[PDB]
Amino acid sequence: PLRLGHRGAPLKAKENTLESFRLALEAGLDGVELDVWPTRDGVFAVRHDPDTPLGPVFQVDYADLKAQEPDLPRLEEVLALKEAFPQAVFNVELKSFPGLGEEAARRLAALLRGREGVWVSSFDPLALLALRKAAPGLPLGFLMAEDHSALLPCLGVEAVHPHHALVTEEAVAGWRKRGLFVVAWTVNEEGEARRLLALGLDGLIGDRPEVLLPLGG
Amino acid sequence: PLRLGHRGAPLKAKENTLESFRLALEAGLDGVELDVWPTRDGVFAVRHDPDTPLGPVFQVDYADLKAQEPDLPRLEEVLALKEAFPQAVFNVELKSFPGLGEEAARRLAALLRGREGVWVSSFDPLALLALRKAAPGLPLGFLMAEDHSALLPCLGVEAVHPHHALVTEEAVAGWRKRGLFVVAWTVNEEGEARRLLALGLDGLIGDRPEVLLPLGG
Repeated sequence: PLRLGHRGAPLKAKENTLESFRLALEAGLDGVELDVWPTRDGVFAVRHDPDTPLGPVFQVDYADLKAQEPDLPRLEEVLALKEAFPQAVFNVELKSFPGLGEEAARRLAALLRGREGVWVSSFDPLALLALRKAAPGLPLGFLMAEDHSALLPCLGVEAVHPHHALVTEEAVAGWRKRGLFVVAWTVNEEGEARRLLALGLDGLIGDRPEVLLPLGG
Repeated sequence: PLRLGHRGAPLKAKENTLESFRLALEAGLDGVELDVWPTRDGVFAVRHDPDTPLGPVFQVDYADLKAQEPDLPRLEEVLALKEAFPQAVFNVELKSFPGLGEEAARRLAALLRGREGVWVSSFDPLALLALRKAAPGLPLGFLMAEDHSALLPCLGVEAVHPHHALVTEEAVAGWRKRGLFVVAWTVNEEGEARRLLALGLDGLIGDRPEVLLPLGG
């Protein structure tokens, strides 16, 4: 299964920073998950929190956020790591300012046109619908904090990204019936990691590379 | 078709206030639409904006919001108007702090248990799924700002509430095929109101009672 670094390797370097992503890949992980929010000027800032010292991300220009936060990456810079790690995959989680999700989705779709080794996930069903319409060939995943599997038949997604607590033998059987790729999060314990892999999951997103590395055989 | 006052009669009294709702009903409208956000202490405050002088609604207790905003109603007070207008219906729009929608939905479901003359609408598919699971007998509507009809087959809703700009003969034909109740918003012009009714819509939510009153024959 895919061993993915949550925001890179968050315990080795600050989460969602270029250094973190690089360290996660140097550790031997198959890829990384990264959080993005659109800035006022349409740049996808790589960070988890939508609130900044200058206000919400969508109300601030990237250059201003960068002056305030010098280590704040923009999406293209993280994806550029594929040059050093050609086999690495990137899971971009598009974070919606619900109601602003569709517009952000259309902007992200255009940016990722024809890009390989990347798939986008989101907790926002509306953003996923917009993404699929704007970029039919872009792989997508539906993030779920609670079991909202009922929406899967209406979403154009190749994967489901359930919180690990939602992963049970019966839930997995349901996702398999639909031929979905299952990636759990956020797995930082060996015990839980082995419970999930025993169920046949296709990927795990976690904060500790050491826990994920030995998984898969 | 149902003639519904958007936030009451917003041009006769301040929107989303008891006076506004009362005036809308006294004008002869069939019902009213009201916006609600959950407070820190689980009260459903009736107001459209989530930001207040004291911070976002979910981070402030109702009593504090009320001291700051004396005319701010709580859901039960608006629904209480059914005592004076026994035939009036109430469309409660549950506004989600996306990610907090499911919890708010479960709280609202419990509050509206067995209540008649009320249906809940929301732009949040996740909130609607939670509402339907928590209160199987509560009528629901899916609000759409963009055409997200693809989700209807996976939602447990009796109505679809499309922005009037999404209402076309073909879109309506699709909603009818699914036996859905169609309520458009926000209609404040006679021309648009008549275009929509000519398509056979079941309800209209608008800011002007005078425009809605003559509709239906």
